Amino acid sequence: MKTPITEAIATADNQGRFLSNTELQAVNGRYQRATASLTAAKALTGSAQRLITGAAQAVYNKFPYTTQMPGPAYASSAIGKAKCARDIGYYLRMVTYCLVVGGTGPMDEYLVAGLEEINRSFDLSPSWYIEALQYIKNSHGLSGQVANEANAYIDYAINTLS
Amino acid sequence: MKTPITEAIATADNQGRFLSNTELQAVNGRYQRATASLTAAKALTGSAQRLITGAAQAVYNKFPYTTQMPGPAYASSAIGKAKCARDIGYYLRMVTYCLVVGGTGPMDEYLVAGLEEINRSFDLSPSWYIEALQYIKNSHGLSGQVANEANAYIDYAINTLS
Amino acid sequence: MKTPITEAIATADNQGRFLSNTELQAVNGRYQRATASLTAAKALTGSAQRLITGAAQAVYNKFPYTTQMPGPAYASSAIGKAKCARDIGYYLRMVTYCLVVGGTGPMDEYLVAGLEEINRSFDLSPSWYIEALQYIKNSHGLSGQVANEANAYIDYAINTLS
Amino acid sequence: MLDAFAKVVAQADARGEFLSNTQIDALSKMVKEGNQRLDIVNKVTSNASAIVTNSARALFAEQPQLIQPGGNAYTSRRMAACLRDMEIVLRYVSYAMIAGDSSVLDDRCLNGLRETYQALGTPGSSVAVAIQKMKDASVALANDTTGTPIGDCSSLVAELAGYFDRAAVSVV
Amino acid sequence: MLDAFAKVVAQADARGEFLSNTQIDALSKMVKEGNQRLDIVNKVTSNASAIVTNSARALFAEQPQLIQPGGNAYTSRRMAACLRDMEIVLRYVSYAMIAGDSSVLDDRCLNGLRETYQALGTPGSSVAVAIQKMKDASVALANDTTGTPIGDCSSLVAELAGYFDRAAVSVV
Amino acid sequence: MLDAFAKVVAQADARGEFLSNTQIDALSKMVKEGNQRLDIVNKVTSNASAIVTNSARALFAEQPQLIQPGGNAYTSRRMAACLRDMEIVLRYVSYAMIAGDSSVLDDRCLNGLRETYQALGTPGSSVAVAIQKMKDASVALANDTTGTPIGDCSSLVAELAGYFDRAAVSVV
Amino acid sequence: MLDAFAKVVAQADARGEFLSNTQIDALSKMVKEGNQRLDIVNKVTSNASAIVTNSARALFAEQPQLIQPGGNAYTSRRMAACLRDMEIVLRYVSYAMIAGDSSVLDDRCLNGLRETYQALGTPGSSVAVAIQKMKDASVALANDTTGTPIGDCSSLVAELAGYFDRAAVSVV
Amino acid sequence: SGYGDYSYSTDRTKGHVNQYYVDKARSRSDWGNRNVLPASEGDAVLGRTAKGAVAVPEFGIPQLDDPVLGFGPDSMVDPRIAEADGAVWRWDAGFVDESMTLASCADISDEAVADEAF
Amino acid sequence: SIPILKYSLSTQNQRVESFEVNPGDEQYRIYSTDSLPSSSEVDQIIWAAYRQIFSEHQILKSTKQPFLESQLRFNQISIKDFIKGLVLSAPFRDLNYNVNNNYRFVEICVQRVLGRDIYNEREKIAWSIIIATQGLEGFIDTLLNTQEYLSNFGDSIVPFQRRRIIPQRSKGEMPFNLKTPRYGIEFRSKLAATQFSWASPIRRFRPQEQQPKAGDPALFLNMVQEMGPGL
Ligand SMILES: *CC[C@H]1/C(=C/c2[nH]c(/C=C3N=C(/C=C4\NC(=O)C(CC)=C4C)C(C)=C\3CCC(=O)O)c(CCC(=O)O)c2C)NC(=O)[C@@H]1C
Ligand SMILES: *CC[C@H]1/C(=C/c2[nH]c(/C=C3N=C(/C=C4\NC(=O)C(CC)=C4C)C(C)=C\3CCC(=O)O)c(CCC(=O)O)c2C)NC(=O)[C@@H]1C
Ligand SMILES: *CC[C@H]1/C(=C/c2[nH]c(/C=C3N=C(/C=C4\NC(=O)C(CC)=C4C)C(C)=C\3CCC(=O)O)c(CCC(=O)O)c2C)NC(=O)[C@@H]1C
Ligand SMILES: *CC[C@H]1/C(=C/c2[nH]c(/C=C3N=C(/C=C4\NC(=O)C(CC)=C4C)C(C)=C\3CCC(=O)O)c(CCC(=O)O)c2C)NC(=O)[C@@H]1C
Ligand SMILES: *CC[C@H]1/C(=C/c2[nH]c(/C=C3N=C(/C=C4\NC(=O)C(CC)=C4C)C(C)=C\3CCC(=O)O)c(CCC(=O)O)c2C)NC(=O)[C@@H]1C
Ligand SMILES: *CC[C@H]1/C(=C/c2[nH]c(/C=C3N=C(/C=C4\NC(=O)C(CC)=C4C)C(C)=C\3CCC(=O)O)c(CCC(=O)O)c2C)NC(=O)[C@@H]1C
Ligand SMILES: *CC[C@H]1/C(=C/c2[nH]c(/C=C3N=C(/C=C4\NC(=O)C(CC)=C4C)C(C)=C\3CCC(=O)O)c(CCC(=O)O)c2C)NC(=O)[C@@H]1C
Ligand SMILES: C=CC1=C(C)[C@@H](Cc2[nH]c(/C=C3N=C(/C=C4\NC(=O)[C@H](C)[C@H]4CC)C(C)=C\3CCC(=O)O)c(CCC(=O)O)c2C)NC1=O
Ligand SMILES: C=CC1=C(C)[C@@H](Cc2[nH]c(/C=C3N=C(/C=C4\NC(=O)[C@H](C)[C@H]4CC)C(C)=C\3CCC(=O)O)c(CCC(=O)O)c2C)NC1=O
Ligand SMILES: C=CC1=C(C)[C@@H](Cc2[nH]c(/C=C3N=C(/C=C4\NC(=O)[C@H](C)[C@H]4CC)C(C)=C\3CCC(=O)O)c(CCC(=O)O)c2C)NC1=O
Ligand SMILES: C=CC1=C(C)[C@@H](Cc2[nH]c(/C=C3N=C(/C=C4\NC(=O)[C@H](C)[C@H]4CC)C(C)=C\3CCC(=O)O)c(CCC(=O)O)c2C)NC1=O
Repeated sequence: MKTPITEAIATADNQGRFLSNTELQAVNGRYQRATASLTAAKALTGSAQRLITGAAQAVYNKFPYTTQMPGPAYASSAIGKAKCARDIGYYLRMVTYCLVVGGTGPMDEYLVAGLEEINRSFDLSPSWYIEALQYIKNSHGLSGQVANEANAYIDYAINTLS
Repeated sequence: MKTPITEAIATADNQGRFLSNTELQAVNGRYQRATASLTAAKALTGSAQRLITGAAQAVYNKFPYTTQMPGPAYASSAIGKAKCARDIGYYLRMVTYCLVVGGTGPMDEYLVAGLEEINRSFDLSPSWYIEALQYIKNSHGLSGQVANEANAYIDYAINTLS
Repeated sequence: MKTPITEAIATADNQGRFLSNTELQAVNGRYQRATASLTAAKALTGSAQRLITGAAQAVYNKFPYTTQMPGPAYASSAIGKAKCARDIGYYLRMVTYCLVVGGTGPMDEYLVAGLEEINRSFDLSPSWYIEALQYIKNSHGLSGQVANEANAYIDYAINTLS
Repeated sequence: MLDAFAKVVAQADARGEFLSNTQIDALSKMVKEGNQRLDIVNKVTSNASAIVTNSARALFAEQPQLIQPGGNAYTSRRMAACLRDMEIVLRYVSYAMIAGDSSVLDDRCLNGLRETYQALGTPGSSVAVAIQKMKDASVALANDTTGTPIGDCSSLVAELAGYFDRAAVSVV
Repeated sequence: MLDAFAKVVAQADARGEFLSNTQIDALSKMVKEGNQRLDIVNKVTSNASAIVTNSARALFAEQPQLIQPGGNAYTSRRMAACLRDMEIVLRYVSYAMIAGDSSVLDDRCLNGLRETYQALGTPGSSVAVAIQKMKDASVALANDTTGTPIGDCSSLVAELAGYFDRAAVSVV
Repeated sequence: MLDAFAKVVAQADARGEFLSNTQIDALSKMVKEGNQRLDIVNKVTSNASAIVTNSARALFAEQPQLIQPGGNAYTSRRMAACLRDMEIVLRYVSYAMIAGDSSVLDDRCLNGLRETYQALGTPGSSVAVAIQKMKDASVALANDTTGTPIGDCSSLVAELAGYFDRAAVSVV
Repeated sequence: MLDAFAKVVAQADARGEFLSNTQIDALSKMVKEGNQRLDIVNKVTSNASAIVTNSARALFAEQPQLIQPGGNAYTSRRMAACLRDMEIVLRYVSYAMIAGDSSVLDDRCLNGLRETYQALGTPGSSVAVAIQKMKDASVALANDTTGTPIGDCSSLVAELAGYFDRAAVSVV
Repeated sequence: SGYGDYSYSTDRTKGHVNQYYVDKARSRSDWGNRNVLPASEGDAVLGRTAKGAVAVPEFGIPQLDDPVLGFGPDSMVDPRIAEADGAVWRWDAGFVDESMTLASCADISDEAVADEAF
Repeated sequence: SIPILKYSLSTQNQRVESFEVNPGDEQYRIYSTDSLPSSSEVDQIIWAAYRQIFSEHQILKSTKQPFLESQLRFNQISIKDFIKGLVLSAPFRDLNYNVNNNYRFVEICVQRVLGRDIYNEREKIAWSIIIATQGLEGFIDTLLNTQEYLSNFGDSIVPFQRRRIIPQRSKGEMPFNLKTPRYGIEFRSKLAATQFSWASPIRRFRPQEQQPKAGDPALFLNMVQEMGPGL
C-alpha cells in the first residue's frame, strides 16, 4: 500500500532504525488531514448511485457510437450496459478507498496495475473512462478542501488512464 | 540528511514516480510541527552558555576522578577543560540543528557516524557525555510540546551513546 | 581459527592446490616455536590464581572510584567484584589458549568479536582491562623468548582494547 | 504490509462492498487518538537502549546458565547477537504500534523465527522470558505522565501489551 | 540531497555557528507559506500528463525536422524516449519545488546531462525549447484560482520558474 | 575448522579449565614428530597424480561395468568427473593429515556427500572401493625410506590410514 | 532441453549403440513433414492474441465466480496475471510443437506449476478448463486450408492436441 | 432451580483452591506483569477487538446490485481476507487446523473406500 | 574443461514479470551510486550492503572493513566489486564458510547475492563443484558474471530479495536471513558447540500469563472521563 503510515514504516525499517521524529510528523500530517477526506468519502458514498448512472449516461452522450456499434466490447446490448455501470462503480469505489486510506494505495493495488493489458486485450478505449471521471469530478457537489481531497484522487486516475 | 522533505523525495525518486499525495501529507506534518520546534531551538540558543558550563560542572561532580587523574584523556589541566567544554558545545549545537531541520539528520551526519572509533582511540568513556546530556535534559526550562521536541533529540543522542 | 596450520590449509585450498613446500615450511615454523610457547602456557597456568587477584587489586588501586560508586556497572558490591575477577580470568584463559594454538585464533572468536558492543551496552570502560593486562604483562615472572611469547598475546589484547 | 485502515479496506474490497457509515466512525475514533498513539511510540523510542539493556541484564541475573561457559550467550558475539535480537523485536513491536495492527510484526519479524531458534539450538523459552521483561519495562514507561497532557490512554496500553504477548508466544 | 532548512544548517555547521535569531525568522516565513507551497506542486502533479503531452505536441508543430525521417525523434522508441525525458525533468523540478532549493535537481537529474546528449547526438537546444514550453504551461496553471483560497503566491511562482530556467540552461 | 591444538583448546574453553601440565605433555609429543608428520604429506603430495591415476586404472580393470556404455563413467565428462572426485578426497585427506584431526575432512568434504551420490545415481560402494585403493597406494608409499632419515613413523601411518577409512565409510 | 532428434540420440548414447537404419527412416519421415510442421506453428503464432482473448472471454462467461468480487481474477492485476498465464502455456506448447517432443514444455513450464497454484490459492481446475478452451480453439484453426497446399496433416494435429492435454493434467 | 445458580461444573474459580497469585485484571500496570490478552470478544476491552483495535461495524454498503455480476452467495472467498485478520499464522487465535477437522476424514457413502475397508 | 552440469528450472515469482507501474511500499529502496549520493547516503548504501551479504548480525566492528568503504566512496571500486570484497572478506570466511558444507554455502550465496532462492536440489549440487575446484574467488567471479546478476543489479546496485511478496497479499515469502541462518540442523550438535536442541516453557508459581475474563474491571479502566467545559 501507500498509506503515509506504511510509507513512514518502510523508510525506518530500511534504515533498520527506530521511528524517529521524522516519521512521527509524517504520520501527524496524515492525521490532521483525515478529518477533511473522511467527510469527502462519506459524501461520495451517499451520492454514489446518482453519480454512477450520470457518468454512464455522459459517456454515451459523448460517444454515441458505443451504444449502436455491434460487438462484445460495446454497450449495445444489456450485458454491455451492466458491465459499463459495473466498471464506473469500480472506479468510484477505489476513489473512496483512497480517500480514507490517505494517498493512492488501494487504486495502484487494484486498478492501475495491469490496466492497459486489460484495455488492449478486451479492446476497450481509455477515453471512455476519462470522460466518465470528468463527470464525477464536475458533479460531486463538494467544496472547500473536501473537494480538493476528492479531485486529487480523481485526477490521479485520469493521469494514469492518459 | 533525514529531513522529512528529503525522506519524502527519496521514496518518490526510488519509485521513479512523481510526488503523490502520500508525500505531501508527510511534508505538511513537518510544517505544522516546526512552529513548536523552532521555538525550542530559539530558546536553547539563548540559554546555551549557561547550559554548557552547567553540564561540564555536573560531569566533574559526578565523576571527580576526571579532574584529578593525570593523562591526556582527562580534564586535569586547562586544555582538557577547554576540550570538554568544546565537546559539550558540539552536542548542544547538533541538537539545535536537528530541532530546526526536523528529525535526526544533522547529528547522524556529524556526531554519531564514527563516534565510538573516536571514543576508543582517544580513550574517553561515553558515560561522561550521557551525564552531560542528562543535565541539559533536566535544566532547559522548557514545557509543553516544546520540551517534548527538545527531549526527543536529547534522548536520541543518549541512545546512540549507550 | 588462525592457527598457522589452518592458515596454511586455507591458502592451498583457495588455490585448489595441494600442500606444496610453501605451506610445509609455515607449519615447520609453528612446530619449532611451540616448545617455547607451551612452557609459557604451562607457567601461566600454575601462576593463575595469584595473577588474577593481583590484577583485580591493581585495577581497584588505579581506579578507586570503581569500588565506591553505586551502580550495576561498578565493583561496589560483592557480585561486581566476582564478575570483575571472572572477566580477568577470561582474559588470562584466552591468552593461554592463544599460546599453545600459536597465533591469535581463540581470542578473536571468543573475546574481541563483538567486544565493543558489550562495553558500550553494559556501561563499562576498556581502560580497566588495559590496566589489568599491564599488571599481568609486568608480573608473570617469565624471561627469554618465553616472555616474548607471552607478551605478544598480551599486547594483542591491549591493542584490540585500545 | 497493512495498517489498520488498509486492513478494513482489504476486507471491504474482497467483498466488493462500499464502506458503511459505522465503519467511518470506527476509523474516526482511531483518528481521534492519534496524538496519544504517537506519544507511546515516542516514549518507547526515547528509552529503547535502556529497555533492552536492563531487560537483558535482569535476564542473566536470574538465568545464569546462559552466560556461563557452554551457554548460548557465552561469547562476545553470541551475546551481541542476543542484544541485537532483542532490539529487533522492540523495533517491530513499535512498528506495529503505529500501524495499528500486527501485520508488519507477523510478516517480517516472527515468520519462521521459531524454526530459526530450533535450528540454532537457541532456547526459545528464554527468548520468551526476555520479551515479557521488555514488555513490562515498556508498559510501565508508557504510563509515565511527564511531558504529556492530562488524560486517558489505557486501551492503547493494552493494545501495546498485546503485541508483546503475540511476539512472546510466537517464539516458543 | 538537501532541502532549504538543511542547507542553512550545513552553512552554520561548516563554520561552527549557532543559528542566529534572524535566521529563525527566515525559516519561520518559509513555514508560513507551507500550504501555498504545497498547492503549487499539487496542481502540477494533477496536470503532469497534459503538461508533457501538450508541450511535446507543440514542439513538433514548430520543429518538424525532428519527427520527419532521419530526425532524432523518428522512431516509436526515440519518441517514447523523448516523452519520458520530458517527464523526468518535470518530476525533478517538482521535487526541487517542495525541497525549496535545487539540490536534488542539480544532483541526480542535470549532472552529466549535457554530455549525455552530446554523446547521443541529441540536439540540446531543442530540449531547452521543450523545457521552456513546459515552464509556462505549468506557470499559467499555477496561477489558477480554482480550489484554493484567494491570496498572494507570486514569489513562489517566480521560484518555480527559476528551476525550469536552471534546467533549461543546464542542457544546451 | 580446527587442528589438533585448537581442538583441546575448545575442550578446555567449553568447561573454562586451564590446561593441565599433562595436556602440555600431550601437545609437546605432537611437536616432537613434526618433521615426520611433514615428511608424509610431502611424499603424498609429490605422488598425487600417480596415486589417482593408478587407483582409477585398477578400479575399471576389475569393475568394467562402469566404463562400458550405460555406466556411470561412460562419457569423457563423467570420467573426468570421477578422476577429479578422487583428487578431492586425496586433497582433503592430506589436509586432515597435517591438521592432526579430521575436522576439515568431515566438514567441507564428506558432509552431504552420500546424499549427493544418491541424488546423482552414482554407486557409492564403488567410490568406497576407489578410496581404499588410494589408501593402500599412499600407505605403501609413505613407508618408503628414500630421502628420509632412518626411524620409526608407524603410528602416523596408522593415523593416515584412519582418515581414508573415515572417508570410505562416509559415502556408502 | 531436447528435440526429437536429440532424444533418440540420447537413447542411443546411453547404451553406446550406433543408430540402426530403421531409426534413420524414422527420422527421415520426420524430415518429410517439415513444411507441414512449420505451417501449424505459423498459424498458431499468427492468431495467438485472439486465441488467448477469446478463450479467456468464454471462460468467465461460464465461470462468473472468478471475476465477481472476491474471486481469483477480481483485480486488474490478477486479471492481467491470468491472461499472461494463458499466453505462457500457449508459448510453450508452440515450442514443444516444433521441438517434436514435450521436453521444453515439461521442463521450464509445467515443473512446479501445480504447487505454485496451490500456494497461491488459484483454482487449478479452472486453469485446466482454460487450457482445453485454447486447445480446440487452436486445433480448429490448424485445420484451416487458407494459405496452404491441400493435403493431409491430421497426425500432426493429434500431436498438437497431446501437448495441450499434457499441460492440462499437469496443473490440476 | 432458578437463574443465579451455582455449579461446580461451571465454576472456573479459584475459591475451592486458594491460589492467591491469580486475580482479575485491574490496574493499567497489570498489562505488563500479570495479564496476557482476552481469549474472545466478550472478554475484550470495552469497545475494542480481542487484539486491541477499535471495533468497526463489520459490514458495508453493497455496490453493484446484480445477481450474475456483484457479490453473492456463489462468490468465492478472497484469500487475503484471512491474511488481513492474521488468521494465516500458527500463533494466531483464529488459526484453523484442518488435519483434525471432521471434513478431513473419509466419506463412508463412497463405495470404493467401503469395499477397501471390509 | 568440465562445464557446469545442467539443472532444470522451477516456477518462481521473479521468473514471471510483475506488472506494477507505480509500485507500493514493498519496493526495497534500490541503493544505486548512479543517484549520486552524499557522504550521508553512501553510509546508507554501505550499511545496506552489510545487511544484505552479511546478516544484520555481523555488523559488529571486527567485521566491518574500513578499506573497501574508503575505496567505494572514492569511486575506485563499484558496488559489484564491494559485494565481491564482502563475500571474499575475512569475517565471512569463518562465520559463514567454515560452518557449512559446500551445499548449504551455495544456497546462502545464491540467496544473498543473486536475490533469489534455488530452483531445486540439482542447482545446489551443480554449483557446489566450482567452490571446491576454484576456491571462493572463482566461485564468486562466475556467480557475479552471470546474465541474471547483470540484468537485474548491474555493476552499481546493491542486491536485494527479488519479488518476495505478491502485491495483493500480506503474507509473502520468508526473508532469506530468517530462512537460512548461519548454520543448519546439521553441524550444530557437536561441532558448533550447541546443545539440547529444544526448550520446554518456563514454569513458575506466579503465573503472569492469564487471560482476563468478561467481568474484570481492567476492561473498563478509564480516567478524566468528562470535560464539563463552561456552563
Ligand atoms: C463505461 C462502460 C463502457 C464499457 C464497459 C465494458 N467493460 C467490459 C469488460 C471488462 N472491464 C474490465 C475492467 C475492470 N475489471 C475490474 O475488475 C476493474 C477494477 C479492479 C476494472 C477497471 C474487465 C476485466 C473486463 C472483462 C471482464 C468483464 O468484466 O466482463 C465490457 C465487455 C467486453 C467484452 O465482453 O470483451 C464492456 C462492454 N464498454 C462500453 O462500451 C462502455 C462505453
Ligand atoms: C566533558 C569533557 C570530557 C573530556 C573531553 C575531552 N575530549 C577530548 C578529545 C576529543 N573529543 C573529540 C570529540 C568530538 N570532536 C568532534 O568534532 C565532535 C562532533 C562532530 C565530537 C563529539 C575528538 C575528535 C577529540 C580528539 C581531538 C580533540 O578535540 O582534541 C580530550 C583530549 C583527549 C586527548 O588529548 O587524547 C578531552 C580531555 N574528557 C574529560 O576528561 C572530560 C570529562
Ligand atoms: C575488572 C572488573 C571490572 C568490572 C567487571 C564487570 N563486568 C560486568 C559484566 C560483563 N562483563 C562481560 C564481559 C565478558 N563476558 C565474556 O563472556 C567475555 C569473554 C568471552 C568477556 C570479556 C559481559 C558479557 C558482562 C555482562 C554479563 C555478566 O557477565 O554479568 C559487570 C556487571 C555489569 C552489569 O551488571 O551491568 C561488572 C561489575 N567492572 C568493574 O567495576 C571492575 C573494575
Ligand atoms: C537474548 C538473546 C537470546 C539469543 C539470541 C541469539 N540469536 C542468535 C542468532 C540468530 N538470530 C536470528 C534472528 C533474526 N534474524 C533476523 O534477521 C531477524 C529480523 C526479523 C530476527 C528476529 C538469526 C537469523 C540468527 C542466526 C544468524 C546469526 O548467526 O546471527 C544467536 C547465535 C549467534 C551465533 O551463533 O553466532 C544467539 C545467541 N540467544 C539466547 O540464548 C538468548 C535467549
Ligand atoms: C523531447 C525529447 C528529446 C529527446 C530525447 C531523447 N533522449 C534519448 C536518450 C537518453 N536520455 C537520457 C536522459 C536521462 N536518463 C536518465 O536516466 C535521466 C534521469 C536523471 C535523464 C535526464 C539517457 C541516459 C539516454 C540514453 C539511454 C537511452 O537510449 O534511452 C533519446 C534516444 C533514445 C535512443 O536513441 O534509443 C532521445 C530521442 N531527443 C530529442 O530529439 C528531443 C529533443
Ligand atoms: C571415481 C569416479 C566415481 C564417480 C564420480 C562422479 N561424480 C560425479 C558428480 C559430482 N560429484 C560431486 C562431488 C563433490 N563435489 C564437490 O565440490 C566436492 C568437494 C567437497 C565433492 C566431493 C558433485 C557435487 C557432483 C555433481 C556435480 C557434477 O555434475 O559434476 C559424476 C557425474 C558428473 C555428471 O553426471 O555430469 C561422476 C560420474 N562416479 C563413478 O561412477 C565413480 C565411482
Ligand atoms: C486464467 C488465469 C488463471 C489465474 C492466473 C493467476 N496466476 C497468478 C500468479 C502466478 N502464476 C505463476 C505462473 C507462472 N509463472 C511463470 O513465470 C511461468 C513460466 C513457466 C508460469 C506458468 C506464478 C509464479 C505466479 C505468482 C507470481 C505473481 O504474483 O504473478 C495469479 C495471481 C497474481 C497475484 O496474486 O498477484 C492469478 C490470478 N488465476 C485464475 O483464477 C485463472 C484460472
Ligand atoms: C511530535 C510528535 C507528536 C506527539 C508525541 C504527540 C503528542 C501530543 N499529545 C497530545 C495529547 C494527549 N496525549 C495523551 C497521552 C497520554 N497522556 C497521559 O496522561 C498518558 C501518560 C499518555 C497516554 C498514553 C492524552 C491522553 C492526550 C489528550 C489529553 C486528554 O484528554 O487526557 C497533544 C495535544 C493535542 C491534543 O490535545 O491531542 C500532543 C501535541 N503529537 C505529536 O504530533
Ligand atoms: C492536502 C494537501 C495540502 C494542500 C494543497 C495545501 C492547500 C491549502 N492552502 C491553503 C491556503 C492558501 N493557498 C494559497 C495559494 C494560492 N492561492 C491562490 O489564490 C493562488 C492561486 C495560489 C498561490 C500559488 C494561498 C495564497 C493561501 C492563503 C490565503 C491567502 O492569504 O491568500 C489552505 C488553508 C490553510 C491556510 O490558510 O493556509 C490549505 C488547506 N495544504 C495542504 O495540506
Ligand atoms: C621441507 C619440508 C620438511 C620435511 C619433509 C621434514 C623432513 C625431515 N624429517 C626429518 C626426520 C625424520 N623423518 C622421519 C620420517 C620417516 N623416516 C622413515 O624412516 C620413514 C620412512 C618416515 C616415517 C613416516 C623420521 C622417523 C625422522 C627422525 C629420525 C628417526 O629418529 O628415525 C628431518 C631431520 C630433523 C629431525 O631429526 O627431525 C627433516 C629435516 N621437515 C621439513 O622441514
Ligand atoms: C516460411 C515458413 C514456412 C512454412 C509455413 C512452411 C509451409 C509450406 N507447406 C508446404 C506444403 C504442405 N503444407 C501442408 C499442411 C497443411 N495443408 C493442409 O491442407 C492442412 C490445412 C495443413 C496441415 C496442417 C501439407 C499437407 C503440405 C503438402 C501438400 C500435400 O501433400 O497435401 C509447402 C510447399 C513445399 C512442400 O510441398 O512441402 C510450404 C512452402 N514451409 C516454410 O518454409
